Amino acid sequence: NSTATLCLGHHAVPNGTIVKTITNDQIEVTNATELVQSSSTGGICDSPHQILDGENCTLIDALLGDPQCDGFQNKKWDLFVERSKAYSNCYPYDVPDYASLRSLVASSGTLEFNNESFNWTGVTQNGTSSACKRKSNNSFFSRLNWLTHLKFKYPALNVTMPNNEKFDKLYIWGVHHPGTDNDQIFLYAQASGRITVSTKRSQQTVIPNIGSRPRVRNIPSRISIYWTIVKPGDILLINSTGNLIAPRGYFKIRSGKSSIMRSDAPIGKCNSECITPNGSIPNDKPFQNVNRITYGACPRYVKQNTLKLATGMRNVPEKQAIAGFIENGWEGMVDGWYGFRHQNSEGIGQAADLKSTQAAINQINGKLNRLIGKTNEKFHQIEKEFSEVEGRIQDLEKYVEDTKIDLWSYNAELLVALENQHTIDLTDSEMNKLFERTKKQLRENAEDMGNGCFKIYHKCDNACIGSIRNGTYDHDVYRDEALNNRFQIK
Amino acid sequence: NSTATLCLGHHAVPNGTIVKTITNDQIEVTNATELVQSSSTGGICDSPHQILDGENCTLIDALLGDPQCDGFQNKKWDLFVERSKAYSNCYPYDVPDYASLRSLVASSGTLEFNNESFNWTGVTQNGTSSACKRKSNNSFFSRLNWLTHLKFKYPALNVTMPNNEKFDKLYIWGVHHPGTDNDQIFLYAQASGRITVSTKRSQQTVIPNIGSRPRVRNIPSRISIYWTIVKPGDILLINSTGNLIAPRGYFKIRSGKSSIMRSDAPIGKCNSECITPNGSIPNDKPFQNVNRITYGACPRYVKQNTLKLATGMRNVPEKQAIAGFIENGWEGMVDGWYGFRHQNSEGIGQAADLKSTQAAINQINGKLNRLIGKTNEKFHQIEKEFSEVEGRIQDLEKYVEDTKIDLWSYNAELLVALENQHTIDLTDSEMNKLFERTKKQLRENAEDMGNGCFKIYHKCDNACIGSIRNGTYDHDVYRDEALNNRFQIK
Amino acid sequence: NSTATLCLGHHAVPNGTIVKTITNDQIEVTNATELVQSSSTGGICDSPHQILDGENCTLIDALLGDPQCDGFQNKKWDLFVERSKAYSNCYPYDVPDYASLRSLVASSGTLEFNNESFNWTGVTQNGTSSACKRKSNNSFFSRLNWLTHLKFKYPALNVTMPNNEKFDKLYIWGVHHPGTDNDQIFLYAQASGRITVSTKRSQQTVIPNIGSRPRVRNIPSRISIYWTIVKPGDILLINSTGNLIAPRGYFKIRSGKSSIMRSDAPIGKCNSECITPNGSIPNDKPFQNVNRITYGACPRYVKQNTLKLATGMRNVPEKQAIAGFIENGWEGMVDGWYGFRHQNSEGIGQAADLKSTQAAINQINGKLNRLIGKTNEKFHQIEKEFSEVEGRIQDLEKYVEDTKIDLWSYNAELLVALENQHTIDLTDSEMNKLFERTKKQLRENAEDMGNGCFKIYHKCDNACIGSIRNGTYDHDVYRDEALNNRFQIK
Ligand SMILES: *[C@@H]1O[C@H](CO)[C@@H](O[C@@H]2O[C@H](CO)[C@@H](O[C@H]3O[C@H](CO)[C@@H](O)[C@H](O)[C@@H]3O)[C@H](O)[C@H]2NC(C)=O)[C@H](O)[C@H]1NC(C)=O
Ligand SMILES: *[C@@H]1O[C@H](CO)[C@@H](O[C@@H]2O[C@H](CO)[C@@H](O[C@H]3O[C@H](CO)[C@@H](O)[C@H](O)[C@@H]3O)[C@H](O)[C@H]2NC(C)=O)[C@H](O)[C@H]1NC(C)=O
Ligand SMILES: *[C@@H]1O[C@H](CO)[C@@H](O[C@@H]2O[C@H](CO)[C@@H](O[C@H]3O[C@H](CO)[C@@H](O)[C@H](O)[C@@H]3O)[C@H](O)[C@H]2NC(C)=O)[C@H](O)[C@H]1NC(C)=O
Ligand SMILES: *[C@@H]1O[C@H](CO)[C@@H](O[C@@H]2O[C@H](CO)[C@@H](O)[C@H](O)[C@H]2NC(C)=O)[C@H](O)[C@H]1NC(C)=O
Ligand SMILES: *[C@@H]1O[C@H](CO)[C@@H](O[C@@H]2O[C@H](CO)[C@@H](O)[C@H](O)[C@H]2NC(C)=O)[C@H](O)[C@H]1NC(C)=O
Ligand SMILES: *[C@@H]1O[C@H](CO)[C@@H](O[C@@H]2O[C@H](CO)[C@@H](O)[C@H](O)[C@H]2NC(C)=O)[C@H](O)[C@H]1NC(C)=O
Ligand SMILES: CC(=O)N[C@H]1[C@H]([C@H](O)[C@H](O)CO)O[C@@](O)(C(=O)O)C[C@@H]1O
Ligand SMILES: CC(=O)N[C@H]1[C@H]([C@H](O)[C@H](O)CO)O[C@@](O)(C(=O)O)C[C@@H]1O
Ligand SMILES: CC(=O)N[C@H]1[C@H]([C@H](O)[C@H](O)CO)O[C@@](O)(C(=O)O)C[C@@H]1O
Ligand SMILES: *[C@@H]1O[C@H](CO)[C@@H](O)[C@H](O)[C@H]1NC(C)=O
Ligand SMILES: *[C@@H]1O[C@H](CO)[C@@H](O)[C@H](O)[C@H]1NC(C)=O
Ligand SMILES: *[C@@H]1O[C@H](CO)[C@@H](O)[C@H](O)[C@H]1NC(C)=O
Ligand SMILES: *[C@@H]1O[C@H](CO)[C@@H](O)[C@H](O)[C@H]1NC(C)=O
Ligand SMILES: *[C@@H]1O[C@H](CO)[C@@H](O)[C@H](O)[C@H]1NC(C)=O
Ligand SMILES: *[C@@H]1O[C@H](CO)[C@@H](O)[C@H](O)[C@H]1NC(C)=O
Ligand SMILES: *[C@@H]1O[C@H](CO)[C@@H](O)[C@H](O)[C@H]1NC(C)=O
Ligand SMILES: *[C@@H]1O[C@H](CO)[C@@H](O)[C@H](O)[C@H]1NC(C)=O
Ligand SMILES: *[C@@H]1O[C@H](CO)[C@@H](O)[C@H](O)[C@H]1NC(C)=O
Ligand SMILES: *[C@@H]1O[C@H](CO)[C@@H](O)[C@H](O)[C@H]1NC(C)=O
Ligand SMILES: *[C@@H]1O[C@H](CO)[C@@H](O)[C@H](O)[C@H]1NC(C)=O
Ligand SMILES: *[C@@H]1O[C@H](CO)[C@@H](O)[C@H](O)[C@H]1NC(C)=O
Ligand SMILES: *[C@@H]1O[C@H](CO)[C@@H](O)[C@H](O)[C@H]1NC(C)=O
Ligand SMILES: *[C@@H]1O[C@H](CO)[C@@H](O)[C@H](O)[C@H]1NC(C)=O
Ligand SMILES: *[C@@H]1O[C@H](CO)[C@@H](O)[C@H](O)[C@H]1NC(C)=O
Ligand SMILES: *[C@H]1O[C@H](CO)[C@@H](O)[C@H](O)[C@H]1NC(C)=O
Ligand SMILES: *[C@H]1O[C@H](CO)[C@@H](O)[C@H](O)[C@H]1NC(C)=O
Ligand SMILES: *[C@H]1O[C@H](CO)[C@@H](O)[C@H](O)[C@H]1NC(C)=O
Repeated sequence: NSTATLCLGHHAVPNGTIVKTITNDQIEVTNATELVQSSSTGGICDSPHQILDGENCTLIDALLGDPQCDGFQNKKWDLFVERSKAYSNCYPYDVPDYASLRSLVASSGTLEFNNESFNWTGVTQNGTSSACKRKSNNSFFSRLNWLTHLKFKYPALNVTMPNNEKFDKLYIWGVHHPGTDNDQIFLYAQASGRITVSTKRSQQTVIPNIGSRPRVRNIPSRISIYWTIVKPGDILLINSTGNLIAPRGYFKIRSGKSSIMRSDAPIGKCNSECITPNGSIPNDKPFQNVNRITYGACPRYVKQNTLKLATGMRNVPEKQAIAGFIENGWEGMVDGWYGFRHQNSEGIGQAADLKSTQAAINQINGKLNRLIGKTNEKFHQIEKEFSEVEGRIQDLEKYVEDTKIDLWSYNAELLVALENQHTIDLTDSEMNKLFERTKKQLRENAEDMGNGCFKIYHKCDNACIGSIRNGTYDHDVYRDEALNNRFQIK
Repeated sequence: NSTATLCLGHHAVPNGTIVKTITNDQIEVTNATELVQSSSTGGICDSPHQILDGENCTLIDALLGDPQCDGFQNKKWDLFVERSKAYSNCYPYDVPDYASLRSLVASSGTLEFNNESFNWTGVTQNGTSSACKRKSNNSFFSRLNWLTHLKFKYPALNVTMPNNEKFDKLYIWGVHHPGTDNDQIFLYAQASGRITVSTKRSQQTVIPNIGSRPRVRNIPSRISIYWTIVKPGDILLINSTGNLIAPRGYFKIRSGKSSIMRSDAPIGKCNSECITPNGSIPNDKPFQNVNRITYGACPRYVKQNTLKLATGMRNVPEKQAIAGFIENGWEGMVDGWYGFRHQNSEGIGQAADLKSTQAAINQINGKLNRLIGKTNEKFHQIEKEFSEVEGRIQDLEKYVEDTKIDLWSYNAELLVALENQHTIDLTDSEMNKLFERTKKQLRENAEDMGNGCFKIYHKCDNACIGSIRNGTYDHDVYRDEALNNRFQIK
Repeated sequence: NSTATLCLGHHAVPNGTIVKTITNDQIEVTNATELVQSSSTGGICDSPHQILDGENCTLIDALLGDPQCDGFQNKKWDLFVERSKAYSNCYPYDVPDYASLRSLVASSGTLEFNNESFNWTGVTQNGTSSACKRKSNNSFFSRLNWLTHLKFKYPALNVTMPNNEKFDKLYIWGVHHPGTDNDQIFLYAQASGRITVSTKRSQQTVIPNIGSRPRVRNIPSRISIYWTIVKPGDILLINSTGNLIAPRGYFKIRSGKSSIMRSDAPIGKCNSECITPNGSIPNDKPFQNVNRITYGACPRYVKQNTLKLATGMRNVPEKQAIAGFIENGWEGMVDGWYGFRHQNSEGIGQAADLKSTQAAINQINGKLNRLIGKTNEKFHQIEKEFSEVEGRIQDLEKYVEDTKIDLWSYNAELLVALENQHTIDLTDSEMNKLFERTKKQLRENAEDMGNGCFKIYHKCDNACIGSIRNGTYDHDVYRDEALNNRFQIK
């Protein structure tokens, strides 16, 4: 009696969460949020990127014009999606440096094709095959022109096509490798010889090679596919005596943000910025462990499957006389993070301190604002999965990606530890600041009891306590009473 | 009266600057410095690196010996500068893997060439062309030897050149692809056949291919360029029946720090360690946003166009009775960063505290010393801009560089935030330390007024105040007076 | 007299060590530990990885079956070690893209070979050479079959081998380039023609090229080596009229963690997880400066040759009346890190504080636990040293590795500075916490003397001092005595 107690404290919750800081591998805090995205819907959203589902067609099949890919003519995409079920159903072919032609067409993002009138005087055009049926008739790749002899003559071709446009032209062409010498004569009326396709700045010479390969869709022959880009002011020149699978025109070649992805995920009617082979994923979080292959505004790939960011202070159980924050949280404090408990003539009371609570909350919201909803866009990259063994180039592609992921995984680990340490520090600091400013108000009218509470040595009723909480307490009013109570022989 | 006031404080400035810390996206400090270099002079300084301006010549034109490049013979460089205006003016040629030959010669850093006496018995040497004029006469690449028939015979060449030196030899040679069968016979007196250039450890076979290409400087033929490196103790062997553009000797191949850069920046008479395509840039700062392409001791390329490093404390306006540092800076404090203000019998005074001021300044200068003027040198790297579409290899080169820049940009962002937080912390700490040590000196002779000031409960004249500032105040001298004043019923 | 002194302090050592923090380039602490591994034993331990020492054989020589490599047949490895002394001693050969075949076999980790019965009707099998002696007889590569004419006929080969297995088959084969037209006829009875090796998904055509190369072990001819991987359900088809160096079967191709390393280090009977070309190195430390080439659970390569992690507090000399921690350490404090010194009626004493000491030690041990003995495994990577000049691909391989090392070296530098700052902070904090809690116990019975000591204003014998140290001091017992002593006119 003749005194009061005023304790400073902070909240605690019954269901806290464990995070990592620089000081502690495990510390329980009142709340945290997940920074690694680990699930996908399992579908690729068809918005807001332009998606082209290849269905049974690879990009290269759609480029050459396999009959089952006729519906793709002239289409564009942000992301071309190639399915594992895709298969070729025309004349058997290969592309030396297939991966590069696939990449450059994918990045260009368009199959726009402009027909041109090549002068094929002296040969038969439009060769077809039972291996490439279009609406039940023998046919061929839509964008290619199989030239054969005319009246058992195949005169030497020396054919030109100038580029008088303001843009580049991509030409796709081929060399036919017949199964037998019989086929060579039947088709071209003479022995095979080289093909040379040239411009002012480039030349490619290819040798047709007669011979049986293992039959594919019953065909032992092959076509090998080549490409040439022709600049404005340059000229395509084609020089051949046979075996030429000629271009019917050129593809536009564009630059932009298009790419290609291998995925079996279904395409859905929905909207998501970040695409992975597993499906679209939300991009609120800064990191993700779903797939290293991404397109769009995506979280960065890391190895961790969880990284928890503290969003509240240390969670400290309440010890079973009122008491302050020293080794003690207040589970009953539910309208603030920090506050006051008092005992005086009028009872025992609690009040939240708004300023300290808001100071902590604002700083935590600040770091969430830097980390949440801030992903950056990436588009065409490098391949990261491989179906064939290749050696040196693939070794480098894999090492580049491994290197990158380990460096990001490190950054993520350090960032979360540093941020969590800072959160513990800033929330501890708001408690300490509140205690110190209360101490300063009280001057010589109170003593520190060592448990986060002051013994106030004068009668201090509810309004008096309120004056301390509100920062309007006038210590001079009570000093005489308090000094007498403090410094009395007992 | 019978008392004095002593306030602890810190300076403030009218023109502060905004920086970023871990706690605050924006906090005003008294001063900061820029860590991202964003401008260039626009010229490449000719010192201290040895610069070779290619003018109208590419490195490869200078290597082969295009007549307009004769002035480059045998020159060395640290940095070869290739101009966008550069053009070839000799026989039209291509180099399979041009980029690699360009790179290896660039990195070697020398065009030193040693003539050798090949045994070309039975052929005519020194073929020339109107397409390659030297001083108005028909000529040819200086370092190459166009062999043609002698008396309508071209006997099979089987020619040797041993390397009996202690160093490697770089041989440059070529294959002529004539426009027509008429030219083939006119030049070599027989049908074309393969060329084989070999050593004990390597072999290259190349097939001349007759045919018209689009005319370049009125020439429908082409030369294709190849290279062979011959080790000490090995032997070059050249085997041909025509179409051989022979070497006249070898290039020295060196190892060191040389490179090549594409730039149109003028070369100036000045001295700068760091070269970019935009010109030389100062290298005081740790980061730069001028160009990802660099040579020499250069700041690291980042995406940010500014990163401000705090070089002073938080800048806090002065509130409109003297008062201390609590929510309050002192704009009138101009000879120190921290200090004392007092009110006593003799007036109101101010003095700077040297120790605390110097402690902060020394620590800030320390971090400037780690960050300023400490760039590291890089020399030949990878190419980072491309004039042609290529696919896989280029995709990887671009991804490697993008990856690197994003990781450095992250490091830069975190470093500056961490350093700035530390600067705010260390400057706040010097203020708090000064307050605490003053508190300790005063013992029971003063009370904390809560605004960064002490109420000293005894007469404390100028010399008394000085004794506190100087750390020589003897509290026992005044304790009796002070205790009487403090603990008095009023 | 009628008073006592109680000082709070921390230990100091005569032999401290210099570390780097964020605040200080150099600060002496009581102890530190090295985080960069800089030495090796100089031997490669034969455990726990399966080591295969190539001795005089390269992997490719062991693959083809050079007689000196017969002992390697069918062996497996985790790490194949190639020696600089290794040399070929059979028919001279080259491998276009040698580096890739070396890499893919190295990564597969097995030389397991299954013989198959090819139908070589109409030719002579098992050609041998004096250039490839096996037990003093003319012989040839064990895994290859040199086919020559039979009765001066070499009928066109068109030979099949289906893959009816559940795994992939690696075929190694070759093309013989004879020195002269005489050898061509002597061996194959007709002019040279192309070789085509194909599957349903691939084709390779190679042209034998007759001509003398510089003699190697007295042989001017060459064999060029090729490879083909055949999938389950696919078929190998070989088509040739001569010059075929045929496969005798296939290699198993596996996937796993195998690699290859160039080293001259001796192999020892010992156990070490981390292998470098310099020898095995311990992997307790997180970083190493021994070699960028590593295999196994290894520290990460950095440029620094030392990084010292503080494992104790700031080391502060003792100043030459007892005194506390303010600018002063206690070299005589050897059974604790923090403690108490007192002066009372019964003498001058010292005692360690266990709690504070253990708190610091536990946190330091925690960070050691994150950093020590926690390396991660890497296996087959990219090559990092090169014996030949190559240009573009090598430039990229080198730049990737340089980039990686600089980023890790940065991470290491920042990590150690941050950790050391945290250690200084946490150890400083334990001292400050101990002082503050002692202050709180003492209430109004003591004053802070400003040197880390309290003047206790009552008789405080050994048991009284112990009660303070033990946290059981009851300030109310002594308050009357203390207040009288404190507030007395003198
Ligand atoms: C070189 O050898 C090849 C493999 O032995 C061979 O290919 C095979 O040819 C046979 C016979 O033409 C094909 O068998 C087909 O036989 C009947 C004929 O009416 C067809 O109706 C069937 O569809 C049946 O498949 C094989 O399919 C074929 N095998 C492979 C792997 O392609 C070549 O013919 C040989 N080349 C030469 C020039 O002789
Ligand atoms: C294959 O076709 C080529 C393109 O049509 C052709 O090249 C062209 O040849 C003509 C005629 O020689 C050149 O025209 C030149 O005509 C007069 C002749 O006196 C010259 O004075 C002029 O300079 C004029 O240019 C073209 O310049 C040339 N076109 C190109 C694109 O190179 C080849 O000649 C043909 N090849 C064969 C073997 O017939
Ligand atoms: C093309 O030129 C080559 C280099 O001059 C040449 O190779 C050289 O051939 C000679 C003679 O055969 C070899 O000399 C050998 O002479 C005696 C003959 O009994 C041997 O016992 C010795 O071992 C001695 O070496 C050279 O070794 C050889 N030089 C090289 C560098 O390989 C070719 O023969 C020529 N090719 C043609 C088709 O003529
Ligand atoms: C490229 O075109 C030229 C010109 O048409 C071809 O040259 C003719 O080839 C025929 C058939 O081999 C010869 O009989 C003529 O004598 C050639 N004409 C001229 C004007 O030289 C040439 O063969 C073609 N080249 C290729 C590789 O197909
Ligand atoms: C490499 O040089 C050898 C030796 O000079 C050439 O071989 C001669 O070639 C001529 C012309 O074709 C033949 O008539 C001779 O019979 C060959 N001589 C010998 C000793 O074999 C060979 O042709 C050259 N090779 C190449 C690819 O040019
Ligand atoms: C691949 O094998 C086929 C079939 O055996 C070869 O074709 C024969 O080649 C001979 C010799 O040149 C000719 O006389 C026959 O007329 C061909 N037979 C048939 C059925 O066409 C062919 O030459 C081989 N190809 C290669 C590149 O070696
Ligand atoms: C362009 C052309 O001639 N196409 C014809 C081919 C080829 O002559 C041979 O297949 C070449 O080997 O033969 C067919 O029987 C076929 O297989 O469909 C009919 C087709 O019209
Ligand atoms: C080495 C040689 O023979 N050079 C001569 C060439 C070539 O014979 C043809 O250009 C080959 O196509 O012809 C010229 O008229 C020329 O164009 O300058 C004269 C020159 O001396
Ligand atoms: C497969 C074969 O025929 N091997 C024979 C070779 C070759 O005929 C020529 O070396 C080819 O140039 O010649 C030998 O004298 C030799 O050099 O060892 C004997 C050997 O049995
Ligand atoms: C925990 O923190 C997150 C992020 O600020 C917030 O959205 C959520 O409401 C909080 N949860 C609780 C139970 O307070
Ligand atoms: C793709 O091919 C499969 C298998 O032939 C067929 O059943 C399916 O209808 C095809 N899909 C499309 C879209 O053409
Ligand atoms: C096609 O090329 C031939 C060359 O043999 C030429 O003579 C003819 O005029 C060209 N045809 C047309 C329609 O221009
Ligand atoms: C995504 O697909 C990859 C590759 O197939 C797989 O490893 C991973 O488990 C998948 N992740 C999720 C969340 O579906
Ligand atoms: C605000 O201050 C006044 C001072 O008279 C005090 O009585 C009142 O209770 C305070 N309000 C609160 C909500 O604490
Ligand atoms: C601000 O800081 C920089 C770096 O220390 C210093 O060079 C400059 O003089 C300072 N400017 C002012 C106005 O104090
Ligand atoms: C480069 O070529 C241009 C265009 O022909 C010419 O005007 C200029 O003088 C040349 N410069 C040099 C240095 O030869
Ligand atoms: C040049 O080579 C021929 C080979 O046909 C040789 O006979 C002659 O001696 C050589 N000439 C000289 C000058 O050594
Ligand atoms: C430097 O040149 C690059 C590439 O042309 C350009 O993007 C950039 O704006 C330039 N920077 C400056 C400061 O001139
Ligand atoms: C230094 O200390 C003495 C103590 O007598 C004091 O009087 C003097 O004013 C002090 N000097 C300064 C510059 O404060
Ligand atoms: C120093 O620290 C290391 C790592 O904790 C420890 O192993 C060693 O015993 C310590 N050395 C001394 C002299 O205390
Ligand atoms: C390797 O070759 C050298 C040199 O001929 C020989 O002395 C040594 O015994 C060989 N070693 C083995 C293991 O065969
Ligand atoms: C080998 O191939 C020939 C083709 O000429 C074939 O006729 C023969 O039956 C085959 N031999 C065996 C043993 O199967
Ligand atoms: C390891 O070997 C490398 C490469 O030869 C050498 O540079 C380095 O000094 C070696 N390090 C040690 C500790 O032996
Ligand atoms: C523990 O506390 C008791 C309190 O009576 C004290 O007397 C004793 O000396 C303390 N023990 C130590 C080791 O300080
Ligand atoms: C094929 O070419 C012929 C010329 O022989 C042309 O009339 C026809 O329209 C072409 N068919 C196409 C492009 O589908
Ligand atoms: C060209 O070669 C001839 C030999 O026919 C020689 O005499 C002359 O000096 C050479 N000219 C050069 C290298 O400029
Ligand atoms: C070589 O082939 C013959 C068939 O001519 C066979 O009998 C013999 O066993 C073979 N020798 C080997 C595989 O060592």
